[PDB]
Amino acid sequence: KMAKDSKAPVVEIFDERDGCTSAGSTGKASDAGEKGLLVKVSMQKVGYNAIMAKSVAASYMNK
Amino acid sequence: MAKDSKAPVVEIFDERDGCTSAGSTGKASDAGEKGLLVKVSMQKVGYNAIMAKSVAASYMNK
Amino acid sequence: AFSKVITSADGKAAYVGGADLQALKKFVSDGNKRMDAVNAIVSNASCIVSDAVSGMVCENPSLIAPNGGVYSNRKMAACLRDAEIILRYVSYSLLSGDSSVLEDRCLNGLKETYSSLGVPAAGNARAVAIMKATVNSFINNTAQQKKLSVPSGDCSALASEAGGYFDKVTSAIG
Amino acid sequence: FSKVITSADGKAAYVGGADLQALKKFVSDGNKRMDAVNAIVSNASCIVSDAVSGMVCENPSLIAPNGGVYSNRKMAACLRDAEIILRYVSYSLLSGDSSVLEDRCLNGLKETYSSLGVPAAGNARAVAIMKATVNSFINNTAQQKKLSVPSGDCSALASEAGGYFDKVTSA
Ligand SMILES: *CCC1=C(C)C(=O)N/C1=C\c1[nH]c(/C=C2\N=C(C[C@H]3NC(=O)C([C@H](*)C)=C3C)C(C)=C2CCC(=O)O)c(CCC(=O)O)c1C
Ligand SMILES: *CCC1=C(C)C(=O)N/C1=C\c1[nH]c(/C=C2\N=C(C[C@H]3NC(=O)C([C@H](*)C)=C3C)C(C)=C2CCC(=O)O)c(CCC(=O)O)c1C
Ligand SMILES: *[C@@H](C)[C@H]1/C(=C/c2[nH]c(/C=C3N=C(/C=C4\NC(=O)C(CC)=C4C)C(C)=C\3CCC(=O)O)c(CCC(=O)O)c2C)NC(=O)[C@@H]1C
Ligand SMILES: *[C@@H](C)[C@H]1/C(=C/c2[nH]c(/C=C3N=C(/C=C4\NC(=O)C(CC)=C4C)C(C)=C\3CCC(=O)O)c(CCC(=O)O)c2C)NC(=O)[C@@H]1C
Ligand SMILES: *[C@@H](C)[C@H]1/C(=C/c2[nH]c(/C=C3N=C(/C=C4\NC(=O)C(CC)=C4C)C(C)=C\3CCC(=O)O)c(CCC(=O)O)c2C)NC(=O)[C@@H]1C
Ligand SMILES: *[C@@H](C)[C@H]1/C(=C/c2[nH]c(/C=C3N=C(/C=C4\NC(=O)C(CC)=C4C)C(C)=C\3CCC(=O)O)c(CCC(=O)O)c2C)NC(=O)[C@@H]1C
Ligand SMILES: *[C@H](C)[C@H]1/C(=C/c2[nH]c(/C=C3N=C(/C=C4\NC(=O)C(CC)=C4C)C(C)=C\3CCC(=O)O)c(CCC(=O)O)c2C)NC(=O)[C@@H]1C
Ligand SMILES: CCC1=C(C)/C(=C/C2=NC(=C\c3[nH]c(/C=C4\NC(=O)[C@H](C)[C@H]4CC)c(C)c3CCC(=O)O)/C(CCC(=O)O)=C2C)NC1=O
Repeated sequence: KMAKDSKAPVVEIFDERDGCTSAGSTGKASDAGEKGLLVKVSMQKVGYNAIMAKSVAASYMNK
Repeated sequence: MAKDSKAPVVEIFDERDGCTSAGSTGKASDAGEKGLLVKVSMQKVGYNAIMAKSVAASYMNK
Repeated sequence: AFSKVITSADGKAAYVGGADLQALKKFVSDGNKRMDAVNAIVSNASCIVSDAVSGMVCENPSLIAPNGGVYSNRKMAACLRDAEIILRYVSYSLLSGDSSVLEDRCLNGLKETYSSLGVPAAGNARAVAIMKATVNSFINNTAQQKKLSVPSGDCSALASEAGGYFDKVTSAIG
Repeated sequence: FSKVITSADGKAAYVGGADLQALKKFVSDGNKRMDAVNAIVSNASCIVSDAVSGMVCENPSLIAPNGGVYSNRKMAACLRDAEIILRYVSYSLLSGDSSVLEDRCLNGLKETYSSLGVPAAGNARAVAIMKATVNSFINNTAQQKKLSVPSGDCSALASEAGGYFDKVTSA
């Protein structure tokens, strides 16, 4: 049966081939043959977003 | 000026509808101001590659 | 590598680069285009979810009235949460090239969960349909405001595949 | 707040209850001011993106090769700065004065930008667009995104926020 923990796979795609470098750009995986490229996946709880909930309630009638 | 790229992050809380979470208690007294809180912290403003790429590709579209 | 972090569900990330990434993109179909298609979803996640739930409500304001599916901030927030959960399981299906995790961890028993809470199926199906349409445009880079810069070519097989994952959600909601 | 502003270490100050009653008592329009601040900060990403995008669409020389925001690196730095500035303006509106904005954000910023070659006209226009967008959000007159608050007149707070942007423009 489905999980009940509100967790979902958060996929992040990294393409830093333009050269712009930050601390996280180095050391998270080997880069051989794929310089500047990385896929990251983690399981994270999807948290409630009060600001967005309030915004939709007030704004939904505007495309 | 500072040189740490940090700015005051102000958050406004209004939970008077009664919807609470773990963070809704214990951070301050609520006497006389149920459901209401101002939070301020200094945080580095980080570079946002997704937004930078989006603006470069999309700026001509209002 | 990804199956392990999904099964542990403990928050630690898997990072795929280098030789592992080269192999991943040869194992899935249309591997480089698939990376771009996934980015088209996840980098727009907040836009996709907000617009879909907003459209669900604008087409049926009874949903926000008392007794409605998203009446009160609490219920609207739970609905925006679910839309993002669903979208993210779809995104992982597109990364991995199959729907097993979506079907097993997200959808199995979901109709009964929603039935017993009175989460309305018509509005739910519509939110999913709007996400499906929005994702299709982003994958094809045909959205009207936000654009993605990628090498020119065709991604219609990937777009169809993403649509099929949304159809599995629709068929789970009933 | 002064303690957390000076420590600048990420520890938060939480103001509720009697402390919040006192905060509001000593500034004008205390409750409306909380709403006006929320109108800025809850829209921060919208405000920054739209302002930098408009700066470029009106002046694409800024994104030509070697231009002010050409390359993702430079665009990202500019979006960062727009948010930094916006957030110091938001804190000025919360606290009722511009001392921290002027001292921690603006003092020496003109020379910093001039020596990096960051264009003054582009900076001015990004600030002007943020000023206009903030004015609409405070007054709840934006076209798409709305804020639900008790009906009334926030003209004074809107003018005060505009004055803080004017301090940025002067710098
Ligand atoms: C984040 C929003 C966005 C940006 C930015 C962008 O460039 N495209 C975006 C979204 C997008 N939306 C659709 C399709 C639909 N959106 C809605 C909801 C809104 N329509 C309303 O009537 C309404 C309340 C007044 C809304 C809120 C709907 C209904 C659709 C159509 C769904 C369908 O059945 O086809 C798309 C896809 C089409 C396109 O490219 O414009 C996109 C990309
Ligand atoms: C997140 C964006 C947003 C939502 C959602 C919403 O409901 N309102 C929003 C933004 C907003 N923008 C303005 C004012 C301006 N924005 C621009 C930039 C765009 N104009 C372009 O020509 C362009 C490139 C093609 C853009 C990007 C500009 C120039 C302005 C006007 C600034 C001025 O000199 O007055 C506002 C305020 C006006 C209004 O209420 O509509 C808002 C709320
Ligand atoms: C219900 C599910 C709604 C929702 C709530 C929600 N709140 C938070 C976080 C915070 N809420 C407060 C408010 C207070 N804390 C107090 O101690 C007091 C009394 C003085 C109040 C009024 C605060 C300060 C936070 C931040 C907590 C922190 O800084 O650590 C969240 C986020 C998760 C959390 O519990 O921290 C959520 C989800 N959100 C919604 O969308 C529903 C409408
Ligand atoms: C330059 C300032 C541009 C920019 C960069 C930026 N990147 C990140 C975060 C990450 N980048 C990667 C990429 C890799 N890590 C690796 O080890 C490899 C080789 C295999 C790559 C390609 C990753 C994984 C991250 C996230 C790290 C994590 O999950 O902890 C950031 C965020 C801050 C940071 O340094 O982590 C930034 C700022 N951003 C921009 O806007 C500029 C265009
Ligand atoms: C549909 C999705 C859109 C489209 C896609 C498209 N992409 C390519 C080529 C490449 N895309 C990448 C991207 C990545 N590879 C990675 O490993 C990562 C990080 C995880 C990313 C973001 C790459 C590397 C290529 C190869 C070429 C290059 O290096 O630039 C194509 C070209 C055809 C192909 O199969 O290679 C296409 C068509 N293009 C569109 O127009 C659609 C809107
Ligand atoms: C311009 C900003 C918009 C506007 C504002 C407006 N607000 C009120 C009344 C109140 N607003 C609050 C909100 C808070 N107080 C807090 O301490 C916090 C948390 C930090 C918040 C979010 C409160 C408590 C009130 C008092 C009324 C109530 O009990 O809800 C008014 C009414 C006049 C007044 O000064 O009270 C107005 C006009 N209204 C608009 O139409 C502008 C778009
Ligand atoms: C965007 C509207 C404009 C733009 C911005 C831009 N700024 C920089 C570099 C810096 N910006 C700052 C500003 C601050 N640092 C702080 O710590 C604070 C307060 C906490 C502020 C206000 C600083 C110090 C720098 C230099 C150091 C750094 O890079 O962070 C750049 C990079 C310039 C370069 O070529 O290296 C850019 C692009 N640029 C534009 O063209 C727009 C008009
Ligand atoms: C990780 C996988 C996972 C999924 C899929 C999941 C779904 C899920 N959605 C729920 C509730 C909910 N889901 C919604 C969603 C909506 N309401 C509407 O009207 C719209 C049609 C829709 C948004 C599009 C709402 C409002 C609730 C709360 C129902 C209530 O309390 O009455 C619940 C009941 C428990 C809870 O409130 O958290 C579950 C288990 N939980 C999980 O852990």
